[PDB]
Amino acid sequence: DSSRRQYQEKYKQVEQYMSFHKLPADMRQKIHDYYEHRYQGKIFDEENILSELNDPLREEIVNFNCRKLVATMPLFANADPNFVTAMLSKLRFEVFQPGDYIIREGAVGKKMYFIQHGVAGVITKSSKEMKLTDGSYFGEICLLTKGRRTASVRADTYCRLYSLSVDNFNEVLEEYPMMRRAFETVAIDRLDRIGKKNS
Amino acid sequence: DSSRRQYQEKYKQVEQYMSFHKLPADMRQKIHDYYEHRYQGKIFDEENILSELNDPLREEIVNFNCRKLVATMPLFANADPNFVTAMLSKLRFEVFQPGDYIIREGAVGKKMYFIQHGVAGVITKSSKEMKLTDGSYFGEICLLTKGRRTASVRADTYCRLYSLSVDNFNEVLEEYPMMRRAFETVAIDRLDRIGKKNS
Amino acid sequence: DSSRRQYQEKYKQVEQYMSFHKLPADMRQKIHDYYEHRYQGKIFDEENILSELNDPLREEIVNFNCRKLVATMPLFANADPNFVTAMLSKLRFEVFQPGDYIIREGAVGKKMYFIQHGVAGVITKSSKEMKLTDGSYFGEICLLTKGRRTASVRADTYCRLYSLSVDNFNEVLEEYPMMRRAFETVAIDRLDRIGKKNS
Amino acid sequence: DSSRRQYQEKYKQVEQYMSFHKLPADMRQKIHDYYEHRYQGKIFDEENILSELNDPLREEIVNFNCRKLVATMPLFANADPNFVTAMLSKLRFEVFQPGDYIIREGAVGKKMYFIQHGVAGVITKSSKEMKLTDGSYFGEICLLTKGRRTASVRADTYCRLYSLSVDNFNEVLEEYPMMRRAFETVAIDRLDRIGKKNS
Ligand SMILES: Nc1ncnc2c1ncn2[C@@H]1O[C@@H]2COP(=O)(O)O[C@H]2[C@H]1O
Ligand SMILES: Nc1ncnc2c1ncn2[C@@H]1O[C@@H]2COP(=O)(O)O[C@H]2[C@H]1O
Ligand SMILES: Nc1ncnc2c1ncn2[C@@H]1O[C@@H]2COP(=O)(O)O[C@H]2[C@H]1O
Ligand SMILES: Nc1ncnc2c1ncn2[C@@H]1O[C@@H]2COP(=O)(O)O[C@H]2[C@H]1O
Repeated sequence: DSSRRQYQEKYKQVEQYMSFHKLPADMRQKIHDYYEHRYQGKIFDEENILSELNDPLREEIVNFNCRKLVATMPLFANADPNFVTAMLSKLRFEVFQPGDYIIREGAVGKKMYFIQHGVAGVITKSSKEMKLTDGSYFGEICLLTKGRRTASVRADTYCRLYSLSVDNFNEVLEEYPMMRRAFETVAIDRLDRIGKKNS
Repeated sequence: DSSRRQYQEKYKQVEQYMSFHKLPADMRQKIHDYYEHRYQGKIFDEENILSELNDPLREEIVNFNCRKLVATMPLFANADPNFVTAMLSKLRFEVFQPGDYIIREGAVGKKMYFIQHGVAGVITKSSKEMKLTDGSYFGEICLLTKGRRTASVRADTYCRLYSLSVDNFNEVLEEYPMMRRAFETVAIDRLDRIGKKNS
Repeated sequence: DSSRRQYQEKYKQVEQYMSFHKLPADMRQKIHDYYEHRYQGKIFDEENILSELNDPLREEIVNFNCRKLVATMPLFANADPNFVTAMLSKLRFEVFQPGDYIIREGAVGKKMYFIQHGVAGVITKSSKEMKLTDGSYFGEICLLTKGRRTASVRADTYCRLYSLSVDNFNEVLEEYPMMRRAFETVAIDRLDRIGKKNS
Repeated sequence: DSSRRQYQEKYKQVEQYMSFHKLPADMRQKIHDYYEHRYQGKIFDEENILSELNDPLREEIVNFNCRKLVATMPLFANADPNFVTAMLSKLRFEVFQPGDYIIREGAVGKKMYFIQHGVAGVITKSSKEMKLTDGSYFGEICLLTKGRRTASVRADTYCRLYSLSVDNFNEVLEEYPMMRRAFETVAIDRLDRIGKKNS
């Protein structure tokens, strides 16, 4: 409950910033919405608290909390639990609101994403609507190829996501090369399903 | 209003430091002036507050706040909004007082500047007074050439500025090479207007 | 005694996190146990406090506190006190609970360990039980060879340990090459005692 | 005066640490002495406070505070004021007590020192007593040659010092190569005065 306190003072700081910068009504709305969904009335130093513990405990926990994510994700579900653990360790949580552009075709990409809860759409130059849902991932292709985002990804609903930064994606994939081919294979299918080809 | 509180305690800390170091009257004046102009009676953790939000929101906002800057700047105004966004993300705000030397001819340079509000003068070995004003930029040439500051830049008024550090200038220019030629071209004109030439 | 205060509020933060994440009874138990053993009712900013001091003092102290460790460790005990000092400077303290897997055969390794108090067991594919105790070290082999953990290490009791990260192991071993051969030699004996061979 | 408060609570934290670690009487004495001399009853966040200001102001100030240091130091006194400014920017303050070993012959070196107030002695294998005093510097030779400390430096009195870390020494010397030869020359004389020779 110290945290249901922090929450309301932080959102008081937020409101101030908005005032000083004179942001428009529907933009203050947008930001207020996101806050509720992002923090849901509570704020605490997740990271700090895990830092006080050792690895074994840190790994039991992350494994427990991400239990449904691992289980509904063919790639994780069917993998070396240790790879899973490595991966889960480096995920950072994120929230997107409906109509947000998580990824823009063209852009340079430094992150990939795991869908916890939500629906998201894959768009190219008239590739129709391709939907990804819980236990799906996107944003891998860019990272592998070191070239540019091969399509745009828009949030169709509120999207609860876990993201993995490029350095982290590569550190882990250094340790588990077998798991690179796993990514690569689904990526060639994805590029094959839309009609693209890459070096 | 928590921030109109912080302000006055921070400037109380400042006054103490000055006392312990026995700084002269007109130097304490100079520092007091700058404080008022730099913070204008208020202090808050801009960065912190943007960190709690996601990218879409962070980008809407920075775009809104820098609206006049983008619009009065041929280079930004006539560019890929995404390049603009990339750029705006990495700008840090700065204040200079009249007669300050923002850049010294000769020096190694690690920053460039965008004039928000103010007037500034370009000086070389008898190149007269060349003035840059709102929606102008300077300090690019050094960064491009990786050699030394090609002229001095003095603040003729109070100058409100946004600066961009070298690593950031290059990260963005990696992503938008077309925009490098834009810089390069105005730079050759600038060196041509004063009579200099560089590898 | 400010620290016997901090302790109880921090463990209050811990309890909250557990609640919000709905961790199971024996896992909250496990975490509560570790806390007592790890901090033993008290928390203070060891690092912070050493940072205020200079090197000479920082070195006297670390030498004093690690007095029994150095003295019961053939490798340290019989070495250049300065090497010892360098080493001791970079050790970070850690606690493991009985049945924890400190190191997993196969894994990539970024740390090595010094046993202060406790017993630990070395396991391979039917290599029986090999026990290491106070003033022993393990996890060196991986670091030297830059290849993978050559066996698993499990905590048989509560284990009080000091660990040394790879960068630190190498920085020091750059300065004291003679001391590399010391490590290398015991490592070849260790690999010889279990029947393994490495490039 | 907020700072004459902080001081006494910090030294209360220090006392606690000592108790928990059961340090000997003359070692608690040694640490208490140093505290008085190092902070002299007051503590404040020098760095923090300079961070709020811009460069021009930051440079005026550091120049003012180090006025006697620059003026009694042939190397600084007779140099490009800008080089001086660059240098002064990166100095960190340090205190040593009588009989401390600031530098040990043999060791790898990552710092050099400027004597503000104090006396210090240069020792080799029977090179007698060579004393350096206010406006002198030492620890340069190592940094230049990238090899090892060429002699030991002991504090003969309480020594008030400013130190410059290797990266910083090189960054500045990149910008002012002329000033490298200045260092190099005095270094060859120093090695010539004791009878040593180096690649
Ligand atoms: N056929 C597909 N089905 C689902 N998702 C896709 C498909 N093709 C591309 N994507 C995703 O859209 C992402 C756009 O960014 P990336 O190129 O980094 O990675 C791309 C894929 O992860
Ligand atoms: N002809 C010009 N008109 C306006 N500004 C200039 C001109 N020439 C040089 N400058 C600016 O002065 C700056 C001095 O530092 P730089 O060499 O980094 O970059 C230089 C330019 O940005
Ligand atoms: N014969 C042995 N006796 C004791 N410890 C060992 C022996 N062989 C290996 N180990 C330790 O087990 C560790 C497993 O990880 P490393 O390969 O990094 O380093 C290994 C050694 O430090
Ligand atoms: N002849 C000398 N007179 C004064 N100081 C010296 C002399 N020779 C060496 N020193 C200092 O002692 C220092 C020992 O460490 P360094 O080799 O890094 O740098 C050395 C010099 O800065």
